This record gives sequence, structure tokens and C-alpha cells, in this order.
Amino acid sequence: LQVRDIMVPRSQMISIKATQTPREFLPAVIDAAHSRYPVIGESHDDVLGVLLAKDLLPLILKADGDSDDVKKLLRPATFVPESKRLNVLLREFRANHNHMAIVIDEYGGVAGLVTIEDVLEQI
Amino acid sequence: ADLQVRDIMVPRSQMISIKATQTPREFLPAVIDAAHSRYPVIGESHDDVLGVLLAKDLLPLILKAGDSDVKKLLRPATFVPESKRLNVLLREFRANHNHMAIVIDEYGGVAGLVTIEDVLEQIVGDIE
Ligand SMILES: Nc1ncnc2c1ncn2[C@@H]1O[C@H](COP(=O)(O)O)[C@@H](O)[C@H]1O
Ligand SMILES: Nc1ncnc2c1ncn2[C@@H]1O[C@H](COP(=O)(O)O)[C@@H](O)[C@H]1O
Repeated sequence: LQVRDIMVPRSQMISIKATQTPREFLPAVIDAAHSRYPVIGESHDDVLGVLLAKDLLPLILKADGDSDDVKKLLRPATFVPESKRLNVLLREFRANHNHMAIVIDEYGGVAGLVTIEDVLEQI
Repeated sequence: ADLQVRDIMVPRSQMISIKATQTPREFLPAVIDAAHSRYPVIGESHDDVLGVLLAKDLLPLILKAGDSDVKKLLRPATFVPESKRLNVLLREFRANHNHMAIVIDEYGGVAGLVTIEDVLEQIVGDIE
């Protein structure tokens, strides 16, 4: 199997727009209750990095944390091609201690996202 | 290799936990530093696990007035014995979609904690 077969497709990704402050994005984030979210720029094809929910914790004890710039909290996205084999990806997740990869198509567009939990249900 | 939970667990003395009497103002510094997704919450001692706190459940405090009692956020813990085999543990993580279990010794005390990531660390191959 390949990543493209088991990915969360681009339309179904819950993403955070990089222009939004926590005041604006947190309601949808809290509703979705995911651990990690792609952060986008101009479009769903413009993935800037990934936001970990737990990385928002420092904002609780700030004066004005609800107005912070999310770009500063970003981790780089791990990118994989659509054709990446699942057995290879699983070994990569172990080596790099990550949970999420952003899937890019043959044109560099964003196909979707894929997680370690999803890989385990398929191989 | 008949691998068991005790072979891969984070032992009790190395667990980062939160005391159920602590406010977020009190526990957040330790929680932020440790940077885990999930924390056992303890009552009277490290053996008295009340449940688990998910870091992501603290997000509403960014917007709310609150940082001065954790118990309302508590999720039930999943408990497993030290002797459970890893193949069985993996099936349970997959069946219940949980990531963490609290490991219990033969006396009912807390031996440590164990995660799905710890299982995969043990069983998945190196990059070839
Ligand atoms: N940001 C996201 N958008 C859409 N689906 C996601 C996202 N993060 C995780 N998932 C899916 O939800 C599952 C559980 O992840 P989580 O909710 O973070 O525990 C994953 O295995 C993916 O299928
Ligand atoms: N509360 C905790 N205390 C100590 N170690 C932990 C805790 N949570 C997770 N771990 C360990 O850290 C690894 C990564 O989990 P996390 O930091 O939550 O992404 C796990 O696989 C465990 O080895």
C-alpha cells in the first residue's frame, strides 16, 4: 500500500490559517480535538508547518496569549510523496518520533495528511 | 521474544505526573517543560492514580478567565499489568484507540506507564 491509499484527503484536513490568532482559531481547534494541525498560508496547498496542541500551553500564563502569532509556534511539517510505501513510512515515523506527515502530489501540491495511527490500521 | 510491558515501560520514578490538588498555575511549568501529551494525575501518592490529563484539554484556559482544580478535566486511565505481553497490549491500543496505559504491579501499586509509541519503538524495524 501507498500513503495516497490511506491518507486523510486534503478537503478533510482540519487546518489552522497562519493569519489567525488563538482567539480566532481556538474554538475550531478545541472542537476538533486533534493533537496536531497543519498550518496553512494562502491555501490548503500552502502548508507552512504543523501546530501541536500542547505547544499552545505557554499561552495560558501570558498576558495577551490570545493574540499571539501562530507562525512562531510552528514545527516543520514532515513531507512525504503520495507514492511512499507504508512499511517505509512506519519505519520513518519510528526513527523520527513523529506522528503526522503531509502528503504532497507529483506537482508539489498537498494531497492530504497521514498519521502513524492510520498506518497501523492498514499494515 | 515474549516481550512484556515491564520491558518497555517508563518506570514510576520517571513518570511526570500532576497532583490533583494543584492548580494549572501551579502545575503548568512542569507540564510545559516535560512537553508530553498526557499526564497521570495522582491523589495521595504516586500509587493513587485518579485518571489522566490530556494537555490538549487545557486549551480553553487560553481564552477563559481558571488557572487557579484539575479534576473536571480528568479522563479515566487504562490500567495494564507489568506482565502483559506486548502483542496483546498493541491489540488493546488498537481496539480502544488509546495511547497510554498505567502499569500496575502484582500488589496493585503503580509500576510505571507505557505508550503506543514505546511499543512501536520496540517492534518496528530500523530504516533500511
Ligand atoms: N488535523 C487533522 N485533520 C484531520 N484529521 C486528523 C488531523 N489530525 C489527526 N487526524 C486524524 O484523526 C486521527 C486521530 O488523531 P488525533 O485526533 O490527533 O488523536 C488520526 O489518525 C487521523 O486520521
Ligand atoms: N507523563 C509522562 N511521563 C513520563 N514519560 C512520558 C509521559 N508521557 C509520555 N512519556 C514518554 O515520552 C514518549 C513520547 O510521548 P509524548 O511526549 O507524549 O509525545 C512516550 O512514548 C513515553 O516514552
